[PDB]
Amino acid sequence: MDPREVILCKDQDGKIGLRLKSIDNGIFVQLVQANSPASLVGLRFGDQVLQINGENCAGWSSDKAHKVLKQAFGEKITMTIRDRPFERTITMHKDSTGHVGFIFKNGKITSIVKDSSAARNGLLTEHNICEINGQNVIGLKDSQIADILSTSGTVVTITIMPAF
Amino acid sequence: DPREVILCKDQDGKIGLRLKSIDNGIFVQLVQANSPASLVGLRFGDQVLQINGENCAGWSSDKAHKVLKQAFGEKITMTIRDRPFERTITMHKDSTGHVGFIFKNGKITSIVKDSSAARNGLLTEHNICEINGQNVIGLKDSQIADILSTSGTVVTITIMPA
Ligand SMILES: CC(C)[C@H](NC(=O)CSc1ccc(Cl)cc1)C(=O)O
Ligand SMILES: CC(C)[C@H](NC(=O)CSc1ccc(Cl)cc1)C(=O)O
Repeated sequence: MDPREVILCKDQDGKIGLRLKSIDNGIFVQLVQANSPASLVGLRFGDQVLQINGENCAGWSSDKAHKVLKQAFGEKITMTIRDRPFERTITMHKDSTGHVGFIFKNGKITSIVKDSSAARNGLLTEHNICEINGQNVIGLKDSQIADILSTSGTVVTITIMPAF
Repeated sequence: DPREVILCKDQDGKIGLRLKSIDNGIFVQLVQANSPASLVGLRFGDQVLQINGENCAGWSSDKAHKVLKQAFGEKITMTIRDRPFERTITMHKDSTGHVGFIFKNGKITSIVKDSSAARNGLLTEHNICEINGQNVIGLKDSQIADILSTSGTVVTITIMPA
């Protein structure tokens, strides 16, 4: 909730590696490209953008935010950021079959299995998986998320966020 | 961390709770003033994990309400997660006494350009839960405006997605 400032420099192709999305008259980070200027200043999926070059993003369309970034004079772009403000952590325990009890697609939880640790702990659907046991899984394929869950110990801590 | 709470039904057999199904969970939509619910610390936005040791996962609002109504005895147990969607934003009134938002039915509907609300990233389609620690769930819009108009310069609002 406490804002922080980041300075980006456009790469060789003139890009910062960011897709922004207008939600509820705010601006949120929808995509950070691996190894991008955005990635290197710590921008993450679900970050809220309060200011671009000291101008308020309030009520901006996705297009406007993107036009402002594209037209930005010179190499140096400032953003005022709230770090993943809607991020929440839930702890589950694997059952005798090694399952916590949820289905997901494209890193979004789609159903909760009856009588599972996910059910007991009130895990929610229409939430994106951000981290498993402190490991960032944004941008991983579903099979890679399953690989991490399958190799986990009994305790599974998942960081979630309401989906875009 | 969830907590377990014990409610004793009032003289009418009620706990003073309205529940809502969201994202295959169950959430507190209303806590009646001075109700058994109120007295064990339940608030708008609390998540209900268990009622009498049964998982609420995937229950309709109706089912949660039927289970509460059918509960035999003086004593109802719930497992509660404290307001997991709760977000607090601090704003400062401008020279005209405004923070810079419009709301309707306790729900923020627009952010005024160049306002404290704009600078602080206040969001629309969010319900106002508290103003400076005071609960405003169930208040009429004009009563919410009265509280904002009476506030000091510092306005801390607790919001939640609608
Ligand atoms: C992986 C765990 C979350 C496990 N759940 C599932 O296997 C169903 S979800 C899934 C979806 C796409 C792929 Cl590629 C792999 C798994 C559990 O409930 O513990
Ligand atoms: C009330 C505050 C939030 C103030 N905002 C407004 O005057 C516009 S919103 C409003 C809606 C319904 C009623 Cl009945 C009264 C006011 C501000 O921007 O500080």
